[PDB]
Amino acid sequence: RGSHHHHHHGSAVQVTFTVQKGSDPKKLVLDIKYTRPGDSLAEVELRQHGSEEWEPLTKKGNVWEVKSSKPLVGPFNFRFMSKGGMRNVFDEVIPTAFSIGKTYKPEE
Repeated sequence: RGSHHHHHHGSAVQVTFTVQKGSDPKKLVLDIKYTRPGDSLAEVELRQHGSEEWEPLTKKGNVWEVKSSKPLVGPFNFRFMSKGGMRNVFDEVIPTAFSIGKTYKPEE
């Protein structure tokens, strides 16, 4: 019959980034969806392109916001840490030109 080998695949995490009304040149607001089986997102950091200093995001309600003293340059990098203490890093998840109302997931 239809056997369930989904467990064979092992574990998987689904993360997506969506810009919300309010994005600015020195301030960026994006909604983040993190789904992990038995785990959950605990911390997220955002690093600007051409920059080597990851900046922490503030969890606002159900989204994350980051403010810089200069203009943001894409592609942007975002690192995720699961409450269980797991960490995941996504490079080039959002390009410099982002649109509002469109989702944006991290590429391989």
